[PDB]
Amino acid sequence: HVSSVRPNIFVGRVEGSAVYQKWYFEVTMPHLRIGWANTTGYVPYPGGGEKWGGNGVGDDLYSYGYDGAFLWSGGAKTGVNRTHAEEPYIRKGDVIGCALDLTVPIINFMFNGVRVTGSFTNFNLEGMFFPVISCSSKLSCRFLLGGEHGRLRYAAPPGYSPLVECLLPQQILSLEPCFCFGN
Ligand code: NA
Repeated sequence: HVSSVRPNIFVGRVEGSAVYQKWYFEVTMPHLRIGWANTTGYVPYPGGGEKWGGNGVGDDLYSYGYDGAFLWSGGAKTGVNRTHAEEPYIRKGDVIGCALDLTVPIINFMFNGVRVTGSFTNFNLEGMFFPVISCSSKLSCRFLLGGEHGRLRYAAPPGYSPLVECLLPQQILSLEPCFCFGN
């Protein structure tokens, strides 16, 4: 009953770049986790090609999730302060903010425009990061990427870009050296 979705959006670290290294998106509306997954979590598949090594965001070593009450990575959960005392920790109308600063690196979360006290730091930067929701049946959640792809309810943090700006052109020489493809 638990599925994961991502848009076809991948961001990655450019050594020493001061532009488009910080990304923000929101999610709005049983299991529900939101965050970022890194493509290092993909593993070889017998026939050939690769499959995702985990079930949902936060269950493998290379994804980083938040369910309203806990931070998740590598299948471990870390309690944070919460807006609802009991499950469901994320309710209809609530809006989850999710932020990735590749220069630190650090991943932060927000609940209804309030910063979550808890973050992911010092994580692997090889490969690329994509936004992800892991949801059970009977839940319908939407990525808010900015622009006409889902209006953000909150201002992106200072220095951060909505993911819809992945559609803007950048010069190739300014996008290297990068770590998106595995050293
Ligand atoms: Na890249």
